[PDB]
Amino acid sequence: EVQPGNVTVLADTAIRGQDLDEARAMEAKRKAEEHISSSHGDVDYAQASAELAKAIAQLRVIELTKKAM
Amino acid sequence: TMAEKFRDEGRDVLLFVDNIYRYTLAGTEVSALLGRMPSAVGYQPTLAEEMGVLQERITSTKTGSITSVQAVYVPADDLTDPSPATTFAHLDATVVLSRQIASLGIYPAVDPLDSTSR
Repeated sequence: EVQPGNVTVLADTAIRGQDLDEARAMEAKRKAEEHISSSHGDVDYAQASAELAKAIAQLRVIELTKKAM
Repeated sequence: TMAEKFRDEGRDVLLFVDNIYRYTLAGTEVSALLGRMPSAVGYQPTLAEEMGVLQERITSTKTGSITSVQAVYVPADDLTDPSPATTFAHLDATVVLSRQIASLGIYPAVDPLDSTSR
């Protein structure tokens, strides 16, 4: 879009067409239908969460300090 | 004794004991003066026998029945102190009240995860 004083190019990130976007849409219809879910890539949150789950297990602190709750 | 009499007369009786813990606390107060080596937490060496020799005669029989409700104080809220621990075995239905519930305003404060019945 070359306006009177400013030309701006609204580029995109990946090749676009119809043969492709339809492939992506079929893949998404496929993933939802097959009930397929992939894992995130956060290898940090995974370790943090695992250490937090293991440290909090069988802790029984509330039965021991008489917190009324 | 007064209860046993009505029992043996053929009747059926209700016996309410207001605090049976004092019966053993009075034994503990006197034990050391009777010259008897102390035991687990200062309790008399004959705690379990003193407690059984009483609670074995408060029972129903073929000639009559006694129905009894007994309050049992547990010192310092420690349900493992020898005195409640040795009393638990002598009751059919045990209802365990707790301060952590009574402090919620929930009365009666029965602790449903510790009460039981034969």
